Amino acid sequence: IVADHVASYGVNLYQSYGPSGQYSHEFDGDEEFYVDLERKETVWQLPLFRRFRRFDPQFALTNIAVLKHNLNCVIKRSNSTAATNEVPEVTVFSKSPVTLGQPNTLICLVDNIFPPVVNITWLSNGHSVTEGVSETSFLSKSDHSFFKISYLTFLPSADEIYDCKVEHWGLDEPLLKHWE
Amino acid sequence: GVTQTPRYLIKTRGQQVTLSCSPISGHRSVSWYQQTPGQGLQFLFEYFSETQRNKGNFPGRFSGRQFSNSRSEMNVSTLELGDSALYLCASSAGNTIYFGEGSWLTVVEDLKNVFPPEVAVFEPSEAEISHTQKATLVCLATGFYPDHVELSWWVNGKEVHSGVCTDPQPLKEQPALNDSRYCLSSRLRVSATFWQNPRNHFRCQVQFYGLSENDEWTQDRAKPVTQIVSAEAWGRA
Amino acid sequence: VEELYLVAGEEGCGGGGSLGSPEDFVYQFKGMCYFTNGTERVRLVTRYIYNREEYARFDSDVGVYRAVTPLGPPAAEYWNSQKEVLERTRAELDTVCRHNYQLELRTTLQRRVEPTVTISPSRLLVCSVTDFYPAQIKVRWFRNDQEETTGVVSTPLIRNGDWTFQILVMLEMTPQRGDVYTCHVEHPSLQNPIIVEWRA
Amino acid sequence: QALSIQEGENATMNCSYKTSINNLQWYRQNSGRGLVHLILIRSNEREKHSGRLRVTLDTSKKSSSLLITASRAADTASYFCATDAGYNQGGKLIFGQGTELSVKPNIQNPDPAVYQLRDSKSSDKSVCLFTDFDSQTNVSQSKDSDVYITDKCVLDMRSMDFKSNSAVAWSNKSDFACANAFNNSIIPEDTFFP
Ligand SMILES: *[C@@H]1O[C@H](CO)[C@@H](O[C@@H]2O[C@H](CO)[C@@H](O)[C@H](O)[C@H]2NC(C)=O)[C@H](O)[C@H]1NC(C)=O
Repeated sequence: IVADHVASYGVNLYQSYGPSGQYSHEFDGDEEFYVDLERKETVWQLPLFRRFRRFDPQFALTNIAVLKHNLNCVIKRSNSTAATNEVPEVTVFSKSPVTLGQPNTLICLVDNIFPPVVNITWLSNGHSVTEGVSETSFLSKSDHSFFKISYLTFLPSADEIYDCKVEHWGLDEPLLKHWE
Repeated sequence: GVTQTPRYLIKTRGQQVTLSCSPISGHRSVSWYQQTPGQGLQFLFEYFSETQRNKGNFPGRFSGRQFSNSRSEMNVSTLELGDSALYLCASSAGNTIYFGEGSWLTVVEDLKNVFPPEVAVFEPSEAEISHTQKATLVCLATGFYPDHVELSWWVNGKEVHSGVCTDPQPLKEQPALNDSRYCLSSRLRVSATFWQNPRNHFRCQVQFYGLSENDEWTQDRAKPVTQIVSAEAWGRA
Repeated sequence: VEELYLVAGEEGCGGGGSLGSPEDFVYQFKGMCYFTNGTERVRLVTRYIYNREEYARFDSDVGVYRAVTPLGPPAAEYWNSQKEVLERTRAELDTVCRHNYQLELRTTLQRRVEPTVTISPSRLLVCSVTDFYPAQIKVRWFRNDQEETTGVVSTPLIRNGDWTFQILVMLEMTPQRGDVYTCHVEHPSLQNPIIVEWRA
Repeated sequence: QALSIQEGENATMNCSYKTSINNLQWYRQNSGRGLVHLILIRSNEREKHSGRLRVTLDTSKKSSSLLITASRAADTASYFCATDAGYNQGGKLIFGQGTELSVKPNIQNPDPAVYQLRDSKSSDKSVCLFTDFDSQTNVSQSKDSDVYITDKCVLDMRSMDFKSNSAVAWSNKSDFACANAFNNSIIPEDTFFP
């Protein structure tokens, strides 16, 4: 559809594995907020949104319950087919051109995610690294798969090499994507 | 419409109670509200597909459930005097919500505060009959508690609505008391020539909702069970 | 003013009843608002999805629910027979899409983050244009005053996922002195285009 | 809040609300029963009408009005305005405090009077009946806690097409009598005592 702007008010997801859900609003392909469904709270993705905007997280909980019901109804009238596992596509790049000694952020994009069950972690010289890691929610795509992005804040480098490690059922083994 | 049961309940402090609601068919949201003169309509909780989906601010001794067919029960444990209220069930499919008739719960200090009404009928004034060519009978139901009564008039064995006025709310016999007994008046007005016929029979009748033939009773007076009390008069020349 | 949301329509069954192995049954509901020329043109499309199969949708240009695959007719028929539901959803374009666009107008649509622009040799000149918003950008290379038509390769626009974008634009050149190469960057946040020159 | 009007006049009620909404709906309740919905208006509408009702919605002041045309005794009820508070679904609505509406009869031929009854043998009570007053008369309570007095109430004799207001007072005092019973109330100067 051709438009100046597109918003998803919202992206509602429920799945049987977990089970789990996700509720978020998007505007031109970026995430405004998600609702933490167990803690009952809206988590805005920019300071400016946090300061000036307000979303009732009970809205999300109301909807997600409806998706859970709807999923039962569709399974009831069909042959109940489970999701097909896609092969996810991984890219690692930096937020800005890397100079040794100067703080930066590696970005791991994991695209064509379906179903939306994934693990994304980081390795430094082959060991697990958890300080400075964060990630988006599952971001919607118009083929109804998802993407997700993980970030590692770091101080490059001299002698430090990084991998983004991705686990998904559509892959045979964990996929390690080495950074440039 | 939505249906709720039971309609009338009496309990003492510390007991528990359960209310049931059958929603309109094809309605999957069932919510419960508490109505009280002090606080108005307050939301308890909403059920959808078996599970509680939204909750108000009542403590955990107010609880609920919903069955696969969408029918709901709510439960109040360790009852307090302040729990006395109309409990409303409502069902929804869209935006408009459809309410049941309500369950009236009175939590009493002691079963000894429960009393059935005494019912008396007063015959029309002769001066009214002369002046207007009309006659007003008055019925008084007095001394009842709680306020769980239905008053009706019966003329020659059939219930009448025409010419009848029944007070919308009972009066308290002792406005200070929380436990106060009640009174209620009603009028029936007929033509003077109808009242003057001695073969016309008038009965004021009160249905009272009280204790069960199951409840224990050790006061020195008759057990105040659910019962009808009435009073009657014949016309006269 | 609080933000609002689009309601997922309830399927009509069933009861029914209800739903270890690595398999997953997935359900999606997407409430999508498409705006053009401010709010002179607004369109609402709600999408009901089983796994990846969109089976029913409400499009405000149609004005009724429509089955998109053979899984949909029971749902679309049911939603369209419920007067209050269909009215709710016909009104959502106004009560939600337009409502929430006013809030975007005060925040998101005012967000103007200027690009950082740097030139670095290569591993050939790379003009890195980083951390900007919104997406509209134009990066060109020049040799003295002439726009280079040729020997220029660009990345696509790269979405960082944190409400910024970047783009890298590379130039293959045979330097002779005293040519000056300049990277020119235009973006709606800039008071003037950014011009960075390369040395030697 | 409270509104009193005559059968046949228009009634107008008003509420306000505090949050963003998708819709507003007015409900009515009679004593000891469920609320019954009357009319729904969406936040993209200013006015909506149906039968004898019209609702208006002002989204900037956050208020609504309900107009009832040619009001009848049957419109007597409490009226509540409820909003969705932005939920736009489910069974949770936010209800305001309510306006009590009393629709009073048009008394064609006032013949105001206070009568004493009798029944009599049974009861120690006397009962006085103040009746046939027009709808401008109000009845007040007591003082004397052993005197009981009901509010006014309307009765309809369907098939003489005749309506009358009345109130009842009673006591066992026995120094209580009719004349003196309704002292605490402003009654028509024309009132017939026998
Ligand atoms: C995501 O990682 C979790 C934790 O490693 C995985 O769950 C574990 O899976 C291994 C299978 O080799 C087991 O031996 C452990 O018992 C599991 N722990 C828990 C908490 O589940 C999970 O398989 C990974 N997900 C994917 C999509 O590969």
